[PDB]
Amino acid sequence: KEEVPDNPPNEIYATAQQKLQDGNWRQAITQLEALDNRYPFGPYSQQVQLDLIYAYYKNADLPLAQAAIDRFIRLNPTHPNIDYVMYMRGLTNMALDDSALQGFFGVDRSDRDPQHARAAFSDFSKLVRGYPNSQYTTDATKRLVFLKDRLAKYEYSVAEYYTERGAWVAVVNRVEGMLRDYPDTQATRDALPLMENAYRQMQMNAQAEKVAKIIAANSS
Amino acid sequence: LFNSEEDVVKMSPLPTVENQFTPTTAWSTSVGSGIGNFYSNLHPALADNVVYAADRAGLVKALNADDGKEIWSVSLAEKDGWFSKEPALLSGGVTVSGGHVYIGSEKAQVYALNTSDGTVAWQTKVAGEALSRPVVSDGLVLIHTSNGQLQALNEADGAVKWTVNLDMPSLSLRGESAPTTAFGAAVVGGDNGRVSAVLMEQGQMIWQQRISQATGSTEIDRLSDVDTTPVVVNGVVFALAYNGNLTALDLRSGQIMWKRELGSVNDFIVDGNRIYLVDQNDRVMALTIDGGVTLWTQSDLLHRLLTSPVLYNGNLVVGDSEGYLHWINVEDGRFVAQQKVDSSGFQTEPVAADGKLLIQAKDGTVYSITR
Amino acid sequence: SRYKRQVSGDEAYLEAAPLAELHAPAGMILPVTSGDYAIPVTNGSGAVGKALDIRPPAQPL
Amino acid sequence: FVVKDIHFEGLQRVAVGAALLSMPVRTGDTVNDEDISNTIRALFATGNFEDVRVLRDGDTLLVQVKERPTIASITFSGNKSVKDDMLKQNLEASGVRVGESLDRTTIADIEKGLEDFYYSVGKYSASVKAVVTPLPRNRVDLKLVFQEGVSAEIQQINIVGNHAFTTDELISHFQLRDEVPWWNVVGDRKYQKQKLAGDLETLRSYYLDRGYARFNIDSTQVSLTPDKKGIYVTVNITEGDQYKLSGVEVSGNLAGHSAEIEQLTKIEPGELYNGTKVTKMEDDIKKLLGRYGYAYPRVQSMPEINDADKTVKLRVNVDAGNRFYVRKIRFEGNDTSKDAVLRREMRQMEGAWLGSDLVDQGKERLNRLGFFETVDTDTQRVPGSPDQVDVVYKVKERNTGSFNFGIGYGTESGVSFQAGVQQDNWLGTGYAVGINGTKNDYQTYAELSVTNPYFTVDGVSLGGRLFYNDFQADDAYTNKSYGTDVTLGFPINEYNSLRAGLGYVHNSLSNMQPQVAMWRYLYSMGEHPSTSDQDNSFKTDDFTFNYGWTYNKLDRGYFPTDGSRVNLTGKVTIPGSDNEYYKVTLDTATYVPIDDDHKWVVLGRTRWGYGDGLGGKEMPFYENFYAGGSSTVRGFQSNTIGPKAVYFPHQASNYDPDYDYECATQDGAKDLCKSDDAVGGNAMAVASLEFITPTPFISDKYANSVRTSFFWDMGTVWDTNWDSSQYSGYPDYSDPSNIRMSAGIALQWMSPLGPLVFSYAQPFKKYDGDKAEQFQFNCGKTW
Amino acid sequence: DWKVTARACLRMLMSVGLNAEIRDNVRFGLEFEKSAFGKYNVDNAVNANFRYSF
Amino acid sequence: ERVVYRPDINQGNYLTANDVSKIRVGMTQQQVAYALGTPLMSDPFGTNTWFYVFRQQPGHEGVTQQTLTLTFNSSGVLTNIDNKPALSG
Repeated sequence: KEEVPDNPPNEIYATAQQKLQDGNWRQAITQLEALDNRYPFGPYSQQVQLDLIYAYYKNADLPLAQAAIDRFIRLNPTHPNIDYVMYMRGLTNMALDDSALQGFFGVDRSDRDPQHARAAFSDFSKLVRGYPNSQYTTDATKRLVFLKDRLAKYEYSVAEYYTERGAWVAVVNRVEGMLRDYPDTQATRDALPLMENAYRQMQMNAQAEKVAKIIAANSS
Repeated sequence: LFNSEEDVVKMSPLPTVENQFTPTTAWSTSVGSGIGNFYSNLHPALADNVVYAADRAGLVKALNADDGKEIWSVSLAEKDGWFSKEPALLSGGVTVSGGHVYIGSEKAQVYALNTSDGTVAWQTKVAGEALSRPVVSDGLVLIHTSNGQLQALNEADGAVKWTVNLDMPSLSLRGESAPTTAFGAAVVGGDNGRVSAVLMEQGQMIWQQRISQATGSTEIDRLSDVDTTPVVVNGVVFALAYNGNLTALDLRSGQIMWKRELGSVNDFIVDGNRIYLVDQNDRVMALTIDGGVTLWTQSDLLHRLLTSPVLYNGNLVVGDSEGYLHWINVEDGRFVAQQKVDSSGFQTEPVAADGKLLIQAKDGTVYSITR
Repeated sequence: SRYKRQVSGDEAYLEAAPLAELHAPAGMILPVTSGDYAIPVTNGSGAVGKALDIRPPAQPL
Repeated sequence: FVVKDIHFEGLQRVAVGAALLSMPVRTGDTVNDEDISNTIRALFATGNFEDVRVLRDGDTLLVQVKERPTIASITFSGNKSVKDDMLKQNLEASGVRVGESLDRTTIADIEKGLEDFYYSVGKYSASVKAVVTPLPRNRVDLKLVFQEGVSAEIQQINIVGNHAFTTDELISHFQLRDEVPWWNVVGDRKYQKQKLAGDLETLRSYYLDRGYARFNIDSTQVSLTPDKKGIYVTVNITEGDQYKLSGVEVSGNLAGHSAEIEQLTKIEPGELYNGTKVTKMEDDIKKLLGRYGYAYPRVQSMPEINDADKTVKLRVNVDAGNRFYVRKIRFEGNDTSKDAVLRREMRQMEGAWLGSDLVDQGKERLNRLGFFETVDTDTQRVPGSPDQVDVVYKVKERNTGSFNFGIGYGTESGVSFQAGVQQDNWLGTGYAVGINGTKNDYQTYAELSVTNPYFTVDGVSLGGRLFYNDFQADDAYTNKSYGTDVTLGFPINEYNSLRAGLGYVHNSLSNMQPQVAMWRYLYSMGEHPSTSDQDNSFKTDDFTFNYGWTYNKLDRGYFPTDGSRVNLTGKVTIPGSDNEYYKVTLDTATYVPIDDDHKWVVLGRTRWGYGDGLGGKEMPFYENFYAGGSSTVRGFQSNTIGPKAVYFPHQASNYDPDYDYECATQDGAKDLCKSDDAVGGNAMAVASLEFITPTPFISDKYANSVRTSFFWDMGTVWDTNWDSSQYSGYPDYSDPSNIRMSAGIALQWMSPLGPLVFSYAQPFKKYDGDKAEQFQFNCGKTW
Repeated sequence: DWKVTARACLRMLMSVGLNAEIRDNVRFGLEFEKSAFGKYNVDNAVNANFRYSF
Repeated sequence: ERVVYRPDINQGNYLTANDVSKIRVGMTQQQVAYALGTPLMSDPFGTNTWFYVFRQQPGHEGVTQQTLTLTFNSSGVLTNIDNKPALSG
């Protein structure tokens, strides 16, 4: 680390704010957590938590940042600028997904444990429905339109190995659970031709004509 | 992994010597291969100028007390096999009463070898391994096994007469302190502090008693248990505990007199109401008469594992775990005398009979010592 | 350094396909939904993409 | 009295609102000294800082608490045998963790609470000294130091009360060890309270398989000597008597299934009681009901031991659920690993019923997959329906991958480079593309395996591989062979497999000595080398076709005592190769127990594989079979059993490598060197039988990791057609009746670092020309 | 973090060595392999690897 | 009969010969849920029809199916119990 020379004053946070508004997080993170470690009670104690969360997020920090957010939410769940802390908490959950490989981003990662996307859609919905007159509300809907589609493409991708294995009840259940969760998204009007290859594979020709009555009338 | 096995206590640096006696060893004789590293009391007995021995794996001899020659080198081992045999783990000091020689074992056995030729007279299995000395008391051969039992065998031929059960903690220290005779009784000790006063004839427990405090921690700081040497004299009953005060009891009632905490580990000795002890740190604390003064003590032998006192003509002879024999005085002990280095370590109780000073090493090299 | 794409911000979530509803044909019924459902528009003037300044409150006073 | 003004002076660290709400009194309340006492209790319970004083004189309540440095800046000293994070999480879950305003009346408390943990680890010293230095503005830097000694050592575990059985054979199957020598390492003298309850259970499980039905452990004591360095344990077994099994009658509530259970519970009258054949009969009934649509089968059995006779009559009852549907599968925890590779390693279809064995045998395959650390499982009942459940697995990756890089020295062979990376997890699915390299001063090896184990997904693998070998060496030939191959992995069932695939290799050899043993390969296939010059070369293009079937019924981890294993390999160059031949390789490793005790066994291994070319052209000499060494025929040197080559006056060897090549090299034997160092013929047939006896003579405590043996080796390697024209000056090499038997003794040894194989054989039958040597201590043998 | 293991045998049947992994599963092994390159010769080539477990 | 590898494939609603023979006309939609178990597939397309399908693929060269299809009227009463114990090929 480094011996930050804060005598009493905010002259130690001045150089940390200057380094934060400099495109350099790793050097300005210790400069913030030191003032946080030694003076987390005075006037310069409320802004240090938000400035530290913003420095941990831009530095691509692990759930330690989520814990720092959940600690700011637990102590004082009342703030005229509270919609930012929930947006950041949803942003970390959303950003905890895009890896797709050991060190590269080349393949369409949409079927790798979608437990964090469901751990972000909930918070984004709670934010967009609680305070609808904020400034971070326009991007929340544009992010949910993609996040819910991403879970639709995971359901459609988990409902495809069972249709080639030979178990024509699992794809039926997974499409029934998709037609009532993400109906108006993508990867759902394309799994209808995948529920018809199962209802017809179990001698139910009198029940697959209903699927081939939405396929031929509710699509192109 | 530079080097493991560090140290914490760094025991005494073996200070200087003030020899005024220069004690010598008349003779010595090895007896098989002793315990080596297993903690088990095994001291040589003595009868009509004949000193016996023992072993944890094999033979038990009857070497002479003036020359050191064998009389009967019986094996007392088990059967054989393809190319090796299995040993008979023996523990418990040798006891002599008339013409019998009782030796306990760690396989629930009690051998009764004769003095004529060493032929076993009788053998009866007991419950639990024997870790205490067989106590001869008006025929009875009461023995405190390592199970909380006080089985009292007969002298003629086996005939286990009666056993008494005692409580046992989760993790105890040792199953020592076989009982002693007291006007036709048996003042036995026992684990977990309790000290019983069972009867001689059938074993009806007259009274029990707590000996020290407990609840210091989960298991480690409440390990207090009297297992050293229940002694009775002038009606007063002393019995050394492990953590707290020793004892102050009575034959009939058993009420608590003076409760001096000083002295709590092993082998107190009464020689005229002058009780010398060691207590959790190998210092010779000559305890008081009844509470208070605690006349004097020692500080040169700290953390050097010593043994039971010997009291050779007033001088408090005692050996440490390195093989030294620093003599002590009786009024103000300041290193009166000391012997040379006897290797292999000393871990058994040195017997102090009339004359000689027999003591067994960790392999068996008993020395008669004079000055 | 396994998560460096969605840190500085990018237009990856944007330009996605819209959410078009499904209108059942006359005679049959659809498996009515519940739970995960897109909230109403609630439009405004907030920036989207890289124009929205992700920063803590001003002072914050 | 009505208070009018609340007086709070100083407000050091507690919030103003918190200080206001902590006080049950406000402006305009009438209270007494009892409520003042309750306020003192509240200030003591809030735990920030409590140096309080109360004064009530006029109209205001003067309650004030003095500040004190009572923050949590724990730092650890030089602990030796403990990790820095264990005490960290201990103090986290139990106190002084950052904040919480640690007080002065808790230092001894946390000291004892941490010492009772050192006691649990097994270090009975517990010397902890914790000081707190006060920093300005209510800060303390608490620093603790440790003074620990040597831990405890497991002393004798002598058992009292056991008859008809030696004391050492019992501890042989124990976990807590008390005698670890430099000879081998199986355990360690370390006390573990959790491990004692498993040893006390395996003792019962071992003493019950012999018919000793009555079994009750009276007491199990554990003690330690003063100046604690050793620990003694005692077990009081009571055997009672021996009994035999009489009846296995079954009764309970079954869905008309007794007709197939009476066939699984029948027993032979007179058989001795077996303590592990009942646990297996229970698991065999727990499977017949599970296969019929029952999730959790409950089976119990009570033995009815009848006294005054050797009879026990077990009574068994069963009850197994109703339907317990399992129509859900969810995987969570995997990152950068596709879901599609987790569902193919298990046998549990979604929507079907639940089997208590399928969801447990899928975890075994998920563990055997390889790129997983911990794989848990949980079966949760959904709200509503009482039978439909969801099974979820919690996995954690291991971060598979490697990058090997090595450089050699001047070791009389030259500097050698080595570089390899596979990482085994190329992209999500589970490919294993890797690149290797062994760049020595003569070798230029390189691996290019791009194997794929689940193409056409039923269990069948498919793997391509490229290679380049440049093994510049001598024979008395500098080879250079490059190609590729692609084979599949057809799985039949457990302990069975079948591989088949295509291949191609172009090989060119040069700088070879003209030995007549291999000097009919070119004279028949087009070429016609001269008997004067040596720089001649030769090269072919091969189109191979490999096949084979695998079988490994070992039924043991690494010390087989029963079973067998056979494998065959083939190669045919059908349509376009410059040389047509075929080479089989069959070998068995069967084991045979002589009695109902896994201590006296006798095994026998054979090897075959005679193969000759077809089409009027001979078989290449670089694919010949070599036999010998400590692997096939113990007692002989490395791979020198075949026919001995001989040369002719072709001494132009182009500046001989100075003793690297001998025997009619440029400065060798002019006429008929009659070479040693034989070259293996096409035919081959070896066999060896070997008895195994217990090791004499060591203590029974560690007498199960030696496994000495008496073997008897033999074999032969001849050439089907060497020659018959005027070559009657050398021993005939076409006679298969040239076996060279060699018996001896073998001494395996599981050292503290791997296994080793020691063998001192003695060849008692040999002909003219044989390199004999003994004491071959080859290691690494685990197959 | 010095965490040597001193493995021995886990064509060569040789190379007793150690595993000096410290920070990120990166070792400093020094094997003593003794392999047969021809037919009857096992001489040399002690070596040392890197073992970068990325 | 290509004997290489084919795991056992079973799909839901294990039926017997002593459970189907208890269903009669118009009892309720409740006793049917506890006599044989909760159905594995319903028809969300605006009807109360339940599908009890017992299909298994045992080993090699075998497919057996039993399509027990029953439909309940509005608010309880069953009227059109239908059993199909043979896989129509």
